[PDB]
Amino acid sequence: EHAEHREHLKHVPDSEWPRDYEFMNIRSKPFFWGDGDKTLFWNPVVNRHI
Amino acid sequence: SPLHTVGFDARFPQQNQTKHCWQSYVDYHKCVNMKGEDFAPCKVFWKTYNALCPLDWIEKWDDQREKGIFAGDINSD
Amino acid sequence: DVPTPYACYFQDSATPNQEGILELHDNIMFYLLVILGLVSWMLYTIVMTYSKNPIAYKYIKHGQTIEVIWTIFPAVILLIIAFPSFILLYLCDEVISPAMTIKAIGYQWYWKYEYSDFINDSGETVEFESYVIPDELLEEGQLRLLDTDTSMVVPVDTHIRFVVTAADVIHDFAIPSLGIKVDATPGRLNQVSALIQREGVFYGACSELCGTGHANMPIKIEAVSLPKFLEWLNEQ
Amino acid sequence: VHFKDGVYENIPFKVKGRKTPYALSHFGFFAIGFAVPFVACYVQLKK
Amino acid sequence: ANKVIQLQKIFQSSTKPLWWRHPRSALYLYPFYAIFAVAVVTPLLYIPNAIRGIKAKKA
Amino acid sequence: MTHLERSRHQQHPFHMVMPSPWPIVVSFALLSLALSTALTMHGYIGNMNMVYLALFVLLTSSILWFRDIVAEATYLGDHTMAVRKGINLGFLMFVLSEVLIFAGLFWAYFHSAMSPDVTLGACWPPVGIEAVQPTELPLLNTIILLSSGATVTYSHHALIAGNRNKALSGLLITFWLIVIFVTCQYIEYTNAAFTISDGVYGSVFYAGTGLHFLHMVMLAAMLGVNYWRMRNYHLTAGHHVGYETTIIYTHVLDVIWLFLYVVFYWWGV
Amino acid sequence: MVQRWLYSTNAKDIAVLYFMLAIFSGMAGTAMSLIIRLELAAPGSQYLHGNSQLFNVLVVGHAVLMIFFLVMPALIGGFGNYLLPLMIGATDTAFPRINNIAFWVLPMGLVCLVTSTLVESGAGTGWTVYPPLSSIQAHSGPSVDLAIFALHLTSISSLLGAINFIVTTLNMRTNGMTMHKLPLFVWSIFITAFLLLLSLPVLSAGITMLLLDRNFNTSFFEVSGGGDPILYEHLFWFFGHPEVYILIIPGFGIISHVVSTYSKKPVFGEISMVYAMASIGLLGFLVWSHHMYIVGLDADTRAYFTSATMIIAIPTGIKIFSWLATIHGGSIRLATPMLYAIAFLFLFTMGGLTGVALANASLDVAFHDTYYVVGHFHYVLSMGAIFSLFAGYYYWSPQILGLNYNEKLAQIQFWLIFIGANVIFFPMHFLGINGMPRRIPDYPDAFAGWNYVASIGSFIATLSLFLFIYILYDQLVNGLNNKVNNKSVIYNKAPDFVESNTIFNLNTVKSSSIEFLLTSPPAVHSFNTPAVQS
Ligand code: HEA
Ligand code: HEA
Ligand SMILES: CCCCCCCCCCCCCCCC(=O)OC[C@H](COP(=O)(O)OCCN)OC(=O)CCCCCCCCCCCCCCC
Ligand SMILES: CCCCCCCCCCCCCCCC(=O)OC[C@H](COP(=O)(O)OCCN)OC(=O)CCCCCCCCCCCCCCC
Ligand SMILES: [Ca+2]
Ligand SMILES: [Cu+2]
Ligand SMILES: [Mg+2]
Repeated sequence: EHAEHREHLKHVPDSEWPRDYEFMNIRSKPFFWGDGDKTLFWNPVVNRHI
Repeated sequence: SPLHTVGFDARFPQQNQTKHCWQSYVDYHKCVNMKGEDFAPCKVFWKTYNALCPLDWIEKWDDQREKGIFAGDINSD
Repeated sequence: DVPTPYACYFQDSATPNQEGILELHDNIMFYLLVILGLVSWMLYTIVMTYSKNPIAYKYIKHGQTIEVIWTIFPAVILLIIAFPSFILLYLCDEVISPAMTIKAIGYQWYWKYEYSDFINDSGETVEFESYVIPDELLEEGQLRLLDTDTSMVVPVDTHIRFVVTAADVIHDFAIPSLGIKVDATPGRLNQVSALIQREGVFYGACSELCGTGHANMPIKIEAVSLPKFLEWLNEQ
Repeated sequence: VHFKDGVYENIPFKVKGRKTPYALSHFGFFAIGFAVPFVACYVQLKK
Repeated sequence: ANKVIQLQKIFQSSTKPLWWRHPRSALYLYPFYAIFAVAVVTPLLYIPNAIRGIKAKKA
Repeated sequence: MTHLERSRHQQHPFHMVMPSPWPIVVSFALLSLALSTALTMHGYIGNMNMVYLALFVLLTSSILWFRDIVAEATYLGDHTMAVRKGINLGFLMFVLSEVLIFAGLFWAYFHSAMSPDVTLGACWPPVGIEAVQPTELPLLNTIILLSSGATVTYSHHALIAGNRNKALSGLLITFWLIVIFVTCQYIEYTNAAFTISDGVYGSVFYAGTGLHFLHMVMLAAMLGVNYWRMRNYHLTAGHHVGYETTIIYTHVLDVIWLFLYVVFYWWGV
Repeated sequence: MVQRWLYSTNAKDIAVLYFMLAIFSGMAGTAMSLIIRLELAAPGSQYLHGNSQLFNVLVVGHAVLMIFFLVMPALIGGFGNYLLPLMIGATDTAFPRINNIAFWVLPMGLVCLVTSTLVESGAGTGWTVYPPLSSIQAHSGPSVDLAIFALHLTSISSLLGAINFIVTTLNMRTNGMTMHKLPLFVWSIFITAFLLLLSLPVLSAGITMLLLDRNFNTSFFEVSGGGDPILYEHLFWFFGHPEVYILIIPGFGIISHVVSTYSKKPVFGEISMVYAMASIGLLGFLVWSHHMYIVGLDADTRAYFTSATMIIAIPTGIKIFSWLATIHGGSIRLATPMLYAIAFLFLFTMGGLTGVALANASLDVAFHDTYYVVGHFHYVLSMGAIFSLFAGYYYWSPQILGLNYNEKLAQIQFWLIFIGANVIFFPMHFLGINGMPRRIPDYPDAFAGWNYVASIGSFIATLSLFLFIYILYDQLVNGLNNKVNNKSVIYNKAPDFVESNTIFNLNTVKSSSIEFLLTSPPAVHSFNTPAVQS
């Protein structure tokens, strides 16, 4: 059921992702792995904010 | 006026007033949309959060309310 | 008010808080001096008597009488000096009807006072940053690392609530003549209450590390009379 | 395991059988220990 | 495979150190010494660029 | 025995350990790890291969130290009753240290939860973050950890009983149980609503559960080397400290997961 | 010599390695303290051209060097690893390789601390590494990360030494020794190892929280994110007061031995001394928030903490009175360890009394972050740890080296460091009670007189340090010569007042501990047959 809900949440446009709050996903510095604004276990389907 | 202020609040008797200022701000914004009939009792919380909160805090909270990012229990209903 | 060269005591008090902690410090220093005199006497007469003792009484080992005596003696000394500490702590923690409230929010190497209860033209809040006067712009007479650009001026003989927080790092709001020392964490506000008993000026410094601009961050409070304070407040 | 034991066998440095004087090693060790902070100051005053 | 008693006789009759006593010990011990020397020479070598201020070019 | 034969031996139980390079090698790898990650966190190195290399050197040096200690335990016969009592007590002290690290993490969680910050909404979890549900995936996690505890005590008692095939089967089963735990935890991290940078809730939540994650992967390595030693007959029926150490590690980590579960889920929701 | 020193596995060689590194880093910490005191002699930038960042960097260098690289390695590592095997009759401590890796993880704590000072701007944060001053918005660059790794590596060293010490003094005792028949130094290292084991986890947690906040965009203490900088204060001081009792309890173990052996009568109420050390170690973990009386705790919280902090004046008072009881009625042979023990007793009572005035929640409004607290802690730290260090060195050095030190030179070294340390740290109480703030490279010019007299006395203290590092040279190159002439004191205990010199010569070592009955320099594996005791 949760995988079905995350597949439903996959087809969400970029203006339809809600208000990321002040405390949410803060970037005090870019990360040194990959390219930047992505953590280790980063799921681009669910965790989209930046 | 010759030297009046908020006074002592029995709900916040300790040293730090950080939730006192926040609760006065949230109750002033909650008196507007919910009740809206008592404009001078609304200004009691206005004078309280004005006397207790820094202006940068009030500016950031006003910006977060206007952009919807504000984390307070504000139900426009 | 102002620190004095080759001083050995507190600065001159200006509030019931500072003279309370001064009387408490002397009341503690009494019993600290009796046990310093006792320890130093015992040590001195012991070495000067027994550095020329040929026979050591090597069988004095347990001695329960003086053991329970010197166990119950520092307990009653601490009880004696912990009664007035409790009285002064619960006395100075009370805030009993403040007649004023001024925020002193301390940014990265300056203070910004905010007289938010009061008016500038009509109703709007008063605020000003108080930078330290630099070394190159000192005129002859002004105290180095203590004399700021604008002083927080404040009415005398009235309860003031200081609501101090910060914006970048922890900055302490410390004035030792007014006996207040409360640091400024960026998360939370912190309140203190003080009523100033005499007019004059009171210097203080940031008593918490602030980065490179730590020393040059003073706090100049000018206790003025209520008509002259009201004139200054309407003038601001 | 068996190592040699004696008056000078307990220490990592060589004091007795030496080509240089020992005072060189003894005061050079504490001298570079005292000059580490001045090298730190020289770097931070260069920058 | 119960090599225990044979390995006991090997490890008790051997004037080699306790990490060289197995017959397979060179097969770990030589490339590990090479990898160790590389891994403790290199971040030491990166120190003068750190105190000089020269960050790594992103190429 | 006589006197000439008692003079051929140790006269004290305790282990005279031979000189060995693994302290200085592990410590040199630890310095290289610290320096490389402090120069890779700030872009003075272009990539993470140096940190990967230093982690590999630290791991293989620790592995070689453990190879020397199982050589001294099994093949040289130095581990007598006093030395076994000593290493048992030393592992118990190290496990107490890990318990206290987790108590510091619990104090962090309880501070940020019992004093809810006004920028969060004065509510725990904060506004906008939806918490991980207790009953869905961590219920499966806690019941497979409790069954892992039951399986290690079964297999340890089967080892003391003399039964070889029950002990090896039980140890293999609990090994695959705790790597099923690590896999379910990684799946939980993969499909989760929030990040480690998502405020103090994501901060202290992923700190506590990622610390338990790393201790469970350490337990996986320990159960693996214990299974290898029990397969290749290193453990005896009465003389075994690696297995006692690994089962008391398993029960300590199980109680730590129980506290983490009930706090972070049945009170944080 | 590659085996014996690099791949070392006996506690004595590791102990002398601990001591060589300890006195090296103590020399460096004293150099940073001299630059602090030399810039702090007059108002205005004197030697550092402005540059308050460099002053704060040297302050954390002197602080973390003298604490985590001098006092802990010397007292814990060197003296514990030399005597905790010996005084209980242990052959060689259990887990010798962990005992080797603790020492060998120390000097890269030194290396990465030195390069933290060298890199981009230096950690300018205090020895308390408080955020947001220590976080990435105030301190960029990798310097605070390397200081955090220095604290991590020395935490690893201290915790591993604690585990090795605990199972050694529990399991590896000799056959006659009950726990109640253990010496006081062994009990002291025991209790300190328990405090290390119960303190260093919380510190490593808080410091890795700080490193995670700096580099991985997480927010444990960042306010923009909801964090509390008071949480780091809580965690650091929950480590930090048990740390200062960790630093002081080996002094309480050394001074008891030297006082009983130069007083020629045993310690007064030895089980009471063990109980008072245990009560201090239990009461340490309960008083950690007297270091933050200013942040705005509740009045009930501070009223609890002033009582709990004052409570430690009772067992420390028990010990400082039992020492006077051990000395009272003896035959005081005033050598250098007895001189350092007497001066430790007096100046430690002074520092603890300034601390007990500091324990009040209402007085710490007047005293926090002033120079009064540095009067308190430099009295208890400098005298109580360094005078204990010098007493233990001058006490155990000719036994564990076989080389006698010059005694006149050692006594002028004591008198120089005593009047030098008094002349520096006594005006700090005046500076604090007049309101001079802490960690400032510059001050209002009203503090200049007491800053000048303390800056004078720092040169007396460091001149006594240089005389000590010449005394080490003289002991090293003229040990046997100082034995054979009358420049040194051969027998620490005289004959009693009936005993003939011949009857003394048949029984020359009258010690209540095994260490003095070992040979000059003790054998590389002594205690072949385990030492028996009734
Ligand atoms: C071990 C602890 C220790 C010791 C011994 C000292 C000793 C000295 N310290 Fe300091 N100091 C600290 C730990 C210590 N200090 C800490 C923790 C801080 C707080 C930092 C902060 O707040 O940010 C501090 C801060 C501090 C300040 C306050 C700075 C400020 O807040 O602005 C000053 C100012 O004078 C100072 C200078 C000195 C001087 C001149 C000595 C002199 O006494 C030097 C003379 C000492 C010796 C000569 C020691 C002997 C040398 C040895 C090597 C031992 C030999 C014995 C054996 C080897 C057995 N240090
Ligand atoms: C050597 C380590 C050491 C020891 C043993 C102590 C011992 C004590 N300390 Fe201290 N302290 C520090 C190291 C130490 N301290 C450090 C490093 C700091 C600063 C940290 C920083 O800011 O960075 C500090 C700061 C510090 C503070 C924080 C103040 C502030 O900064 O705001 C306080 C407050 O309670 C305190 C009090 C005490 C007390 C009550 C004792 C007691 O244990 C002392 C008890 C002893 C006696 C009282 C004397 C002996 C007893 C008798 C003779 C019996 C008679 C006595 C009575 C009846 C009272 N000290
Ligand atoms: C610095 C000068 C180097 C001179 C080398 C010249 C070589 C030519 C030959 C000369 C003779 C041989 C020299 C080798 C021997 C040598 O000196 O030991 C060299 C070592 C360092 O060696 P290194 O790695 O720097 O050497 C590089 C090339 N191999 O010195 C030292 O530990 C100095 C230590 C100073 C003394 C410390 C005093 C403290 C001890 C107290 C102990 C008491 C404990 C009591 C309490 C627990
Ligand atoms: C509050 C007072 C204590 C202050 C703190 C203690 C002092 C610290 C220094 C102590 C050094 C000497 C101790 C060792 C001596 C020893 O060991 O003596 C050993 C003797 C042995 O006695 P015995 O043979 O009869 O019994 C043997 C079987 N137990 O016991 C005594 O002599 C007891 C002495 C009693 C002291 C009573 C003090 C009365 C005055 C109290 C204060 C009044 C203030 C009034 C002001 C005007
Ligand atoms: Ca100056
Ligand atoms: Cu403390
Ligand atoms: Mg402070």
